[PDB]
Amino acid sequence: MVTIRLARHGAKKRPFYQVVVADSRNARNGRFIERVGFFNPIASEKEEGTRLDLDRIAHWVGQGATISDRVAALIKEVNKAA
Amino acid sequence: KIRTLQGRVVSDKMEKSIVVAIERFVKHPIYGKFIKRTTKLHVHDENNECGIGDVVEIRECRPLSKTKSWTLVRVVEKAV
Amino acid sequence: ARYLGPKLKLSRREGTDLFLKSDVRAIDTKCKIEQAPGQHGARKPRLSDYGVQLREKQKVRRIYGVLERQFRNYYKEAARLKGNTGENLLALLEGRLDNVVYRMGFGATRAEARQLVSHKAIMVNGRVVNIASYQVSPNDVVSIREKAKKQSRVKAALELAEQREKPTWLEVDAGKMEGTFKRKPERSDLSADINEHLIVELYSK
Amino acid sequence: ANIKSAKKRAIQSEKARKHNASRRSMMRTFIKKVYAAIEAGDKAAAQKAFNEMQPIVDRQAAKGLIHKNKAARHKANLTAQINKLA
RNA sequence: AAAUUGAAGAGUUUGAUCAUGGCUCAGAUUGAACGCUGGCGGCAGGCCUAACACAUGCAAGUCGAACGGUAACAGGAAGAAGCUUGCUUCUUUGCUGACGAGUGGCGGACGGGUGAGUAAUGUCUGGGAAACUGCCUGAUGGAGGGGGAUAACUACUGGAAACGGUAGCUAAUACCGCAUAACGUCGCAAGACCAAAGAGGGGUACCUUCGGGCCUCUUGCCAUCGGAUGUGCCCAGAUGGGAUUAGCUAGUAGGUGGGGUAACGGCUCACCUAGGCGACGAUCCCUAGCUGGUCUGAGAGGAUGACCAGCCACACUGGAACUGAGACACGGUCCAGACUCCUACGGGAGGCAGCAGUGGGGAAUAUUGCACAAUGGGCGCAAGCCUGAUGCAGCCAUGCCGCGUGUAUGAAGAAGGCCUUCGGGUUGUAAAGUACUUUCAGCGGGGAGGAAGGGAGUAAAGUUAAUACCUUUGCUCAUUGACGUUACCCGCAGAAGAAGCACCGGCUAACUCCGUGCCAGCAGCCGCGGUAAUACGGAGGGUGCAAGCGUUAAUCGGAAUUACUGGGCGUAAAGCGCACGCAGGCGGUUUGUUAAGUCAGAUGUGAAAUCCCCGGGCUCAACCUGGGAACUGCAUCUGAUACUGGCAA
Ligand SMILES: [Mg+2]
Ligand SMILES: [Mg+2]
Ligand SMILES: [Mg+2]
Ligand SMILES: [Mg+2]
Ligand SMILES: [Mg+2]
Ligand SMILES: [Mg+2]
Ligand SMILES: [Mg+2]
Ligand SMILES: [Mg+2]
Ligand SMILES: [Mg+2]
Ligand SMILES: [Mg+2]
Ligand SMILES: [Mg+2]
Ligand SMILES: [Mg+2]
Ligand SMILES: [Mg+2]
Ligand SMILES: [Mg+2]
Ligand SMILES: [Mg+2]
Ligand SMILES: [Mg+2]
Ligand SMILES: [Mg+2]
Ligand SMILES: [Mg+2]
Ligand SMILES: [Mg+2]
Ligand SMILES: [Mg+2]
Ligand SMILES: [Mg+2]
Ligand SMILES: [Mg+2]
Ligand SMILES: [Mg+2]
Ligand SMILES: [Mg+2]
Ligand SMILES: [Mg+2]
Ligand SMILES: [Mg+2]
Ligand SMILES: [Mg+2]
Ligand SMILES: [Mg+2]
Ligand SMILES: [Mg+2]
Ligand SMILES: [Mg+2]
Ligand SMILES: [Mg+2]
Ligand SMILES: [Mg+2]
Ligand SMILES: [Mg+2]
Ligand SMILES: [Mg+2]
Ligand SMILES: [Mg+2]
Ligand SMILES: [Mg+2]
Ligand SMILES: [Mg+2]
Ligand SMILES: [Mg+2]
Ligand SMILES: [Mg+2]
Ligand SMILES: [Mg+2]
Ligand SMILES: [Mg+2]
Ligand SMILES: [Mg+2]
Ligand SMILES: [Mg+2]
Ligand SMILES: [Mg+2]
Ligand SMILES: [Mg+2]
Repeated sequence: MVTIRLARHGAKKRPFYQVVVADSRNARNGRFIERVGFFNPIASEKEEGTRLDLDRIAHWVGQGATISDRVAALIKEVNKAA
Repeated sequence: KIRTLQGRVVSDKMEKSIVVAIERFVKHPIYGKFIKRTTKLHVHDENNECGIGDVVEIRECRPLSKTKSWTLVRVVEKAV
Repeated sequence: ARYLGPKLKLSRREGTDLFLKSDVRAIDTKCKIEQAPGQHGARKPRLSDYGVQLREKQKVRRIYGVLERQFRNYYKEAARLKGNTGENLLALLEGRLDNVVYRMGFGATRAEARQLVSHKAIMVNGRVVNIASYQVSPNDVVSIREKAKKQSRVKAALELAEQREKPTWLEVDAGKMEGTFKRKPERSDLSADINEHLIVELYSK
Repeated sequence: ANIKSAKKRAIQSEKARKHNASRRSMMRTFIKKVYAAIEAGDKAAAQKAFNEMQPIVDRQAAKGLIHKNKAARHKANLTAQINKLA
């Protein structure tokens, strides 16, 4: 099952999630098919808190990839902000 | 349109098969002098039409025997 | 992590005034400036080229109060940066927050400026900065905080500040105790008896 | 085994093994019968055995005991030999 | 626009010189170890040796919306009673919320560990066809009607236990028929053949055996064709050392045919042919997991493969298959072996190279911790459950980065120490004294952010018979943090709680006195030491680093000292005793043609991280992060034709 999920790299107490499309069986911070944006929970409010290449996301979703709850929340929040 | 190699037949004593040597120039990795290298391939030759020394055109295909994975597309020049 | 010993000893070793004292008094009235420290100071050393290179590096280091590890990192960054390596090394050294505070005159010496910075007495863009090596950038506003602006030492230090030569690249308003770092200082505006190229050689020997 | 699911998996695997063995042996028996008919050279008897064998290999392939490719291969081989027989 | 800017030598052969030449040192780096010392914080890291043996506790479960059921607890219902008249009490009732055990579905093939094996069945790069693919997704249709069992349970019963054994009872989305069938399979066609499973929510009426039937929605099942993902397979190049290893190979090499696999294939057979590999190093031996990368280097290179990531292999040793979409399976099965352990001596159990931890080996590497709050993963409609993955904490100066250990003033140049040619000099503004500040630690008070969601109600839009149910979208409410007494901020006190290590003959920065007398001793090399030793030991002074400093080990450098970039061979080491000559290397000059090499352009690819450039965020930095450059390569296509090659003259 292809899934879109967050690969947390960040640093200790300072997470920086990377939205990646990957086979759900591979480890979290491991093999990924394609990266489609980033999310930084800590935000200076003048930086880009979340960047999403919605087009590629839609491409993979149409192909059949599922979406983690948090990635769906991010997509919905950015489309709502727009 | 089709990937292809060209070589000469060094031995044909096998039934329906031939071994062709593909020679190429490669710059030596360290010293630089362009040195000749040879690759010998067991090739499928229906009708055994290839004589030793002939220059033949070969293409890759599915595994046909334990070693044969190439088929003769055409003969280029024969019986030099 | 900081040199705490006697200061005029270093000036005596280097053979020149290093501004390690406030300046109110002529240094020759406070020490035998022209004689090396120690029992055998009077003898003169016929010093090798490696010796003179080391002495130049030590002179700059002791001027700015920077230890070898930090200075080595500074040299690496200056070499990485584009342009004249020695000149960007001097720019990096002169861009330290404590040095900027001393140039604007809030401290009689760089050590006093460093203590001012450390004790939450200096603001950069209205933000409390407590790290001595904070790099100040062009168009920055460095100000004394209101609570620490009533310290007697800073009002004393401003007189020494007005008595020494005024740097071109800083605009200091002493009344409000605030200043603007207009631009990075060039080589020509700072003292010309620093042979930075000796340091460039020393970190390439 | 130490894990609760491991014990049950072993039991289920033994049960499934016996069922699968029974059905697979049945299919192989029906195939060997047609092979013996071919080796006896009677087109009619081999065709009767083949047309009785055909519905069973397809059902076992559909039920997953063997692959559809295996069932089709068996059908192709037997048809080839029977047609090539006098 | 930027993606670089980049290279140091010295000592030592001699009476002295030049050269050759080895030895040594100055630089970085470490998964480091030891010695002296030691305040704080951020980030990262921590058995390299015995894949040696393992005590103990956790590391894989989940679903009552598949099913028979009720052991337990919570209800209710009946139900009599204590009697307070229903305040309780006993007894049934799976009738309800749920659920131990059991059947069944899915998941234990992922996540995690280690590098023994493997020199190519492996990896990297680039190609290819002869294949499969659970869950996910698009399309198209189906989803009919029966049947026989078996757990659970009960009864009997073997054994010490483990684990069983006989006889009855029940259910399904368990299992098996029969019907149905094409764009599915076989065939040239003709034809032949092939499958399925329900469950849940609500309900206007209507029928009803009162169970439901019936309508509707959601989810689930079967078939085919795709999509994506993953996996199996084939080819070429690349991928250590040894030639004091030169020959190896009979399923070996090829072919026909049969068998087997998801698939091609000596994969396996039967027969026939007698081949295949090798000096461009086959075979044999030794050694070793590979790669992105890391250290070093001006660069080419040399070494290396810890942490992060991709791939492979193994799971006490050897072997084997089964279930399954996927294993020949770390916490599955069977057998053999060595162990360890239980015993009734007949028989059995086990596998920390999972997380902690113990013993052992060693110079040397940590806590039997907290939580599922965040990210993922498994099951589930969901709530939720599980998770030693993960997030955090504990231990260690192991490394990198930051900060403090006070600031200013202060000559009577105090005392004391050391030196003194006895005048003085030096420690030294150093101290004391005199002013000022309170970073960090200490005490007290406030306080982010990591939190998205989920649950309840509402409203609207679907929905359909239905303002039910369910889905979506809002809105309203009370809530969800291991870290954690958090980061950060404010207040109090008082310079108050905080500096060591190596060296001082030259290389190499920094010198005297005393003791010692070729003794004790020092040393990286040269070298010191036999009576004034700047080289041994102590003191004073000084130099270099700094919460570290030194010593040892290992790699690169210096080493142009394996020299391709970049060396030599008359005498310093180095021209075979000489000639012929096969393979190999190179080849006069002109014309044509070829596009192999070569050059240009384009496309694809060169995983992400790392290095570099321009920026962004933690008060700075380390660190994290955005975009780009780069990844010098490989392959394909279209061009150029001078040079090299082929062919022709
Ligand atoms: Mg430091
Ligand atoms: Mg380790
Ligand atoms: Mg249960
Ligand atoms: Mg794994
Ligand atoms: Mg049925
Ligand atoms: Mg029954
Ligand atoms: Mg049928
Ligand atoms: Mg069925
Ligand atoms: Mg290697
Ligand atoms: Mg065959
Ligand atoms: Mg093969
Ligand atoms: Mg090994
Ligand atoms: Mg070099
Ligand atoms: Mg394996
Ligand atoms: Mg073991
Ligand atoms: Mg085994
Ligand atoms: Mg199977
Ligand atoms: Mg196994
Ligand atoms: Mg397993
Ligand atoms: Mg285990
Ligand atoms: Mg362990
Ligand atoms: Mg020991
Ligand atoms: Mg969790
Ligand atoms: Mg558990
Ligand atoms: Mg746990
Ligand atoms: Mg005195
Ligand atoms: Mg504090
Ligand atoms: Mg919060
Ligand atoms: Mg010297
Ligand atoms: Mg004596
Ligand atoms: Mg000594
Ligand atoms: Mg003496
Ligand atoms: Mg000594
Ligand atoms: Mg050493
Ligand atoms: Mg070299
Ligand atoms: Mg030489
Ligand atoms: Mg000689
Ligand atoms: Mg000669
Ligand atoms: Mg030639
Ligand atoms: Mg020519
Ligand atoms: Mg070409
Ligand atoms: Mg990359
Ligand atoms: Mg910044
Ligand atoms: Mg970045
Ligand atoms: Mg030519």
